[PDB]
Amino acid sequence: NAAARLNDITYNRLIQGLKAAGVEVDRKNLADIAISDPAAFTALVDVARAALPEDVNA
Amino acid sequence: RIGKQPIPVPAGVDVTIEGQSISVKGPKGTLGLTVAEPIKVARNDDGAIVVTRPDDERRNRSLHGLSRTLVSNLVTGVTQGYTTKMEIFGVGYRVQLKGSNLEFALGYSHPVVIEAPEGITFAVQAPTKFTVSGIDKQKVGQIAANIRRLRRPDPYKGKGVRYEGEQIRRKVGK
Amino acid sequence: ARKGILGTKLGMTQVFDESNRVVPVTVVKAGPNVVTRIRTPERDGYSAVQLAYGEISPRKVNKPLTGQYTAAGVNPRRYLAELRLDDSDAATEYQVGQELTAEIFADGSYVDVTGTSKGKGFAGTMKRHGFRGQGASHGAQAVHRRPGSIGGCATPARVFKGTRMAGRMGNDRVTVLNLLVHKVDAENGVLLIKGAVPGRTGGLVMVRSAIKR
Amino acid sequence: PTYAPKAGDTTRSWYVIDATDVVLGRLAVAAANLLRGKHKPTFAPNVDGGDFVIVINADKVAISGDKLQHKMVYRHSGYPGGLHKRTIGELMQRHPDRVVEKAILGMLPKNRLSRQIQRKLRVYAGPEHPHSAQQPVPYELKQVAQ
Amino acid sequence: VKVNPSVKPICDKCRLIRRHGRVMVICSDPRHKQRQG
RNA sequence: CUCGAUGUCGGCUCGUCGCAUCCUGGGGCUGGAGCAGGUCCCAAGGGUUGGGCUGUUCGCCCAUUAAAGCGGCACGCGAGCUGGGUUUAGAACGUCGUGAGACAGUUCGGUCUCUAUCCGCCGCGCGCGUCAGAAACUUGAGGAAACCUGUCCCUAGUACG
RNA sequence: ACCGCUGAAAGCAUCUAAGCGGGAAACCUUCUCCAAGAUCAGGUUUCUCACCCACUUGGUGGGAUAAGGCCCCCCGCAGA
Repeated sequence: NAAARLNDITYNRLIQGLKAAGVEVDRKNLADIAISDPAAFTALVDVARAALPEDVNA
Repeated sequence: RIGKQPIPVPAGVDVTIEGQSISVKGPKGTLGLTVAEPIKVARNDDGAIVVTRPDDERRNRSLHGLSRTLVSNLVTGVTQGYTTKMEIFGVGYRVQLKGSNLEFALGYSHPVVIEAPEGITFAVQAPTKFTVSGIDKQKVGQIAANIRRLRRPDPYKGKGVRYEGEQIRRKVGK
Repeated sequence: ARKGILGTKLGMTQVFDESNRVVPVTVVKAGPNVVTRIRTPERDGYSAVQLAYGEISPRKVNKPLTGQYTAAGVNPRRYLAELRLDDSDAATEYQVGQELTAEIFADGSYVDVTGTSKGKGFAGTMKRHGFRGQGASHGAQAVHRRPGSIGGCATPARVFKGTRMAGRMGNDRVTVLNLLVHKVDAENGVLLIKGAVPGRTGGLVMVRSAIKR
Repeated sequence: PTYAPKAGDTTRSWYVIDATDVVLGRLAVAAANLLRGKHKPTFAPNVDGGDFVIVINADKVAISGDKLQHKMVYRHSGYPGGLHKRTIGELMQRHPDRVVEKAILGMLPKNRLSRQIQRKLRVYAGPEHPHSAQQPVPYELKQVAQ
Repeated sequence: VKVNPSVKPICDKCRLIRRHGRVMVICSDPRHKQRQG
């Protein structure tokens, strides 16, 4: 959540996006990435943002 | 219906809006007034003041009518002094004007001297009749509130200020 | 405003006034032996003046104190106490070197006197607080002069803080208000105050002008 | 596992919040998380992490008169009675820094680190803050997304 | 004044007002000045 | 809940607390003329006494008082006190019981244990820190103690009647 | 609590929703006292303000000294 907020995105939509992308990556190693390579975290954030549809309606 | 009442400005010497604040100058001492921010107030083509708020909030209607009467009262005050007259119906009383105020004592010690507010006019019409005037009904009413509760006028015989009537109560015999 | 001076209690006596009435007098010695060191509010907001009074030997007072007093330019003294003046600016009032005597009192002015009270020692509540003592005939086994019960039993399972219990008293900053100065003996520096003053003969007395009057 | 816990592995930055129009609660929350370090990915609740937080112009915090005249503050001493009841309005007119401090402390946890964090708090009612030798960073409140 | 948990009119020369949340009656005749609690 | 034990009434002593306030204080209304007085609202900051008789609570009474308040806190407090009554064993009158004996009916007498470890409290110290080591004077955030009241005179025998 | 000024909602009225003022032994300043162990441990002033070894120069120990204080001693109307 902290790193996500640094990339201006919430945990909710982060996980939703990663699921839509099929990125079955656990929270342990994702949190690891948040420290070892923040840029990779940013990349994953961009992937989630692109994968998210449009809004909160269905 | 109060929202339909325009505000005549016979003088208009410095009647103007400066940032939700109405400056008023005229024949008498100058006046000011903070404008309620929710209400839009603007000058008319004919010089009258237009007070309005179009949206539906009811409190906007209360503030619309209220601020309309506040501005009307400002213009009335600066163009025509406000006057309230007070007369004593009692025994044992003589008004003296020592220094710069009215000394009253309806048959008791330590005559009371009313601390006057800044900007107020006083006058004495008789030993049992006097008047107060000014440019603010709240400042003039402050003297009416200060003189109140000073020896509460009993409804029986009477022992205090009346405003030329007011249907003051009466005794029930004895 | 709260003018004042340090002195010491030299016991009590009595003297008859002009109306043939008895005045109990405490002798407070406060003559030309009081010196100053100002404390302006500009540096700490205290707004007060240090008063020094007494007599010492030049080989008795330690170096920090001889440093302060010789920096001030004042001959050292035994006691030092600071008198609060007023919450204003004062400034043009007291200075370093201004001598203050008992003549500052107006032979009748009311004053407030404060100082260390006489020691009485560790005592029970009968003296410490003044309890109504328990009976000592009808079966009173071993309760003469004892406090007895305190509070409740089950629910308030504690003694309330601030109860009146046995303890020491004395050596306190006791202040007596509105004492009438009978007479300033300006020819000797002896301040004759109506009434009793806290402290033993030889003790330190702080005298200042009263504010109630 | 974790990488952040380690002696000396902490960036003690300084943050400044111009608490003028902001509401007390939202200010206190942001100060609490910002102070503890949850805005950082190197969170480690076991240690005194986080950055320094400065509150500026606390006197001007908007609080309705409906609470200035009703939200009472209670400081019981321990003695009988001794319930030091005092209005928050009067506290705003005497020591508003203690009001803000109280609000933050009520949002912080109640443990030993809470006190070590408290001593990292500096609150001054006025706008003019002498502490300019360090590196203050103006920080404003925001929402993120969603 | 006649403080009680019930308000009605003494006569048809009065008004019921809500002052600071407390209902009270004014009737230009200081006989009761009744107040809803 | 407590029978391998919470020791009961009343009274003394010591406090605390509520306000459904006895007085003091601030007001409204009145069939309040004034003094007084009825009722109602606000208010716990103090005070709320001293005696006779009964073991008392509860009551009665005299005399004072601005006033002689209602209750909680193991029907406050017995590891602080009393042991008069209640509830031990003795004895007697009455009633019941053939009787032994009983009566929340009465009458006499009948021990009230503990060297204070902890919590809390009350007082005073030792140590360490308060970023070099020390000595003086002090701000006082924050808390405590105290917070009562009458008589008389003047206004004035005035206003009112 | 009560009384009240100005004045809407609702052409009036109204102590009121903006707004102003009066208003009690209660409250808080004010008067007295403890108090910086108030660990946010305060502030002002003043004095002393390189001295020698061991270990690994630092990191740390040991010994001594200035200001000053303590111990011991003579006393207190200060005190277990």
